[PDB]
Parts: sequence; C-alpha cells; structure tokens
Amino acid sequence: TRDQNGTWEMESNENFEGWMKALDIDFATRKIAVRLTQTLVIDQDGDNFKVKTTSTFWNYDVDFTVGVEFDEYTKSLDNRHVKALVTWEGDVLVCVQKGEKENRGWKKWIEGDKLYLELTCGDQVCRQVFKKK
Ligand SMILES: *C/C=C(C)/C=C/C=C(C)/C=C/C1=C(C)CCCC1(C)C
Repeated sequence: TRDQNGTWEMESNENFEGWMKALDIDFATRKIAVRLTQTLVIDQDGDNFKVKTTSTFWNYDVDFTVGVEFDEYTKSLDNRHVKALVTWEGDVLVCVQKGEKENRGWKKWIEGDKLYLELTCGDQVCRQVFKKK
C-alpha cells in the first residue's frame, strides 16, 4: 500500500541524535529533542501531500507534490537551501534533497499498520517507526 494517510505515533527512533548531529543541529536542541514524543500527520490526495510533524517544543511542516522538483528552504530545521524531489519507488516514498549535505533525504513506507521513516544525512541513518492512531 502507498496509502500513508493518517495520524501516526512514534514508537521507535534509532540514531536520532546522530542524524540531528549530521545536520549540525545545536547540542541544546538535540538534548531536549531526543526526549520528545512525536506525532506525524499526513494528508495524501493523489500527488499532493501535506506533512506535519509535531512535538511539545518544535514542529516541522512541509507540503509537496510527488514528481515535482521544488526549491526548498529548510526553515529552522537547519536553515539550508536544497533542491527537493519526492517520488515513488514501488510503495516506498523517496525524498532526495540535493545540496550541501550528502545522502540527504528520507524514505517513508507502510508495513501493516506501522509507518517506517528512514531519515538520512551524510553517513548517518535515523530509523523511525510509527504506529497508526
Ligand atoms: C516525511 C517525514 C519527514 C520529512 C519528517 C521530518 C521530521 C523532522 C525534520 C523533525 C524535526 C524535529 C522535530 C519535530 C522536533 C525535534 C527536533 C527536530 C528538529 C529534529
């Protein structure tokens, strides 16, 4: 299934610190960030996605259209410009963010009622698993 619609709650998070460090997120932010529960809310209609990740202190929101490149400013995540593209590889949603950082982007896919999110930057891979609310 490509259907990633829904409200998802984090259950797992391997190497979050290392991924944030790869983006040069400041020590004080990471120290608090590693403690927080995350909710991920996805609205998916055809190619049009609206993605919202929320926690007690910070959010990250992005809209995109599958198959359409977009010049993106990463806004308070890490304040960098990237050329972003989100496409399908089978039932895996693959984002590549071309810019300063190598191997930067993410992959989302569904297994049963769990959503898997691999976040990549440099040589760091962060793996998150969400369960559907
Ligand atoms: C497809 C799902 C994506 C692209 C989710 C991205 C999520 C983030 C960039 C999360 C960022 C953070 C928070 C929500 C608070 C904890 C600290 C951050 C900045 C890593």
